[PDB]
Amino acid sequence: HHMNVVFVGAEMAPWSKTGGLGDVLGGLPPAMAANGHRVMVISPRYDQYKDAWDTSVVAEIKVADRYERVRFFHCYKRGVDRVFIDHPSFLEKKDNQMRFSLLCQAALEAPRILNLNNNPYFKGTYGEDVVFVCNDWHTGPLASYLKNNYQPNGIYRNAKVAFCIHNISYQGRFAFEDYPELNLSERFRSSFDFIDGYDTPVEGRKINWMKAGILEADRVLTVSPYYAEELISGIARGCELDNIMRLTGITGIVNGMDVSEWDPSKDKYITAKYDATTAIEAKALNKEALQAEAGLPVDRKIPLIAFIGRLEEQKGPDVMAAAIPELMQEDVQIVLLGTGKKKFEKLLKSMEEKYPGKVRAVVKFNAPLAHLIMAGADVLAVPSRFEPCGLIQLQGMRYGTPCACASTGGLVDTVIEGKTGFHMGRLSVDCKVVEPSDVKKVAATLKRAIKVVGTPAYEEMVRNCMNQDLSWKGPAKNWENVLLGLGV
Repeated sequence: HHMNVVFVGAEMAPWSKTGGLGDVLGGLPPAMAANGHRVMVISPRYDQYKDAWDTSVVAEIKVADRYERVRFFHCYKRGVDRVFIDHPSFLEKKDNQMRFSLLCQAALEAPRILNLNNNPYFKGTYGEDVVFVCNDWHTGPLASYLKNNYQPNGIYRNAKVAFCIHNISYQGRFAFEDYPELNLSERFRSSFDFIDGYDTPVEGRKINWMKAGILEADRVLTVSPYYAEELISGIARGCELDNIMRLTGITGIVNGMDVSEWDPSKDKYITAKYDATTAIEAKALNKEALQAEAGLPVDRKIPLIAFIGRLEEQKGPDVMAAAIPELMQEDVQIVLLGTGKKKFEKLLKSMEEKYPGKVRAVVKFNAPLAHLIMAGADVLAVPSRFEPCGLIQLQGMRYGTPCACASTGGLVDTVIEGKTGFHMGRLSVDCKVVEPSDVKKVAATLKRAIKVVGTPAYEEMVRNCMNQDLSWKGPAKNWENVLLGLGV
């Protein structure tokens, strides 16, 4: 009931973040520290972090053949031992495999070779009764290293690794010849061993870090229970793949969210701040600011739909694009915000040119415009092909923006029909195609949604979205339970 938890990952908010990996390692650890657990978080050191200080400790790392010197940097924040791994590989201005062999390996050193006394309830070295939590493919090998170098020599013999899937898209697939360079024994190859692109003209044998992580761990997790059930069922498409393997007993837990970065009553990028009681009036003001900034007609009576996402197949921008003409029979505005694959940037931009004064694609990275979007939109459209958990819909609800979303993964868990958003049904997993029947669903659900905007019932929805606890308090008790089931 009083465990040492060590999280490892390639990202760590606020220091580093791109997807929901950063977010999770930002907020979940402290929430577990608040519950009376000693909690560390190791991730690389990509820049010279102001708040992070040199601890003078060093291990030397066996990667390929090059012996490598890493420095440990520290930072005790929100009841959390936050540890960064220093090396010129990370400090940048195939090589990716060396970088993260570094991370995995170092992470195995920090629980033993560091004196951390900052905590009023725990002292000195973390020890060897550790629960490791590995996040994404970048830390897949950790369990293997631990079995390779520590458990035969009688170290960490009680320990347990849990492995968490944040997104099945990126698996760490490497040429199989490169295996030796992990300096892991032969008994662990078969865990990495992978047939990529089966029965397609680019079928090739590969080393797969995510697969290693999953097979070698004592407990496998992902970021949503429905998605767990999607994976256990073999709906498991990473888009540019099928199934991976026969997954089993995977446990899903819905992510919380950084409720301080995203907080309509304190946000500083938006025109009007608010809570549930003042949301209707303030969102109207944000909506008119937003119309102004997007060069669309400024009018609060026009319902405004927003898409915000990486322009990748996963998030269905092509499906979003296809539905615009249908939606354009209605009196609505659409604002899209994302970057990625240019054939998509090209699609949305063509959509702006065809319907000016009605559609605005902002292909650009713009954190501040995203808050404004979130505060001013009436509906957020999330036509995803797959969605492990999602952050966008959580962010929406936090800002009282209900979500019209595809019925997959985390969206099924977090978005309730008629209470906090509208389900479109499940879209075709066949990423390359845009099924016309899917285009039909998306437009239909968006027509329902906007037809509700303005009615009193819509305002209840807004209130519903804003009354939810979307912090980590609730999810952290779910994690705690899973980690306690692990014996140690």
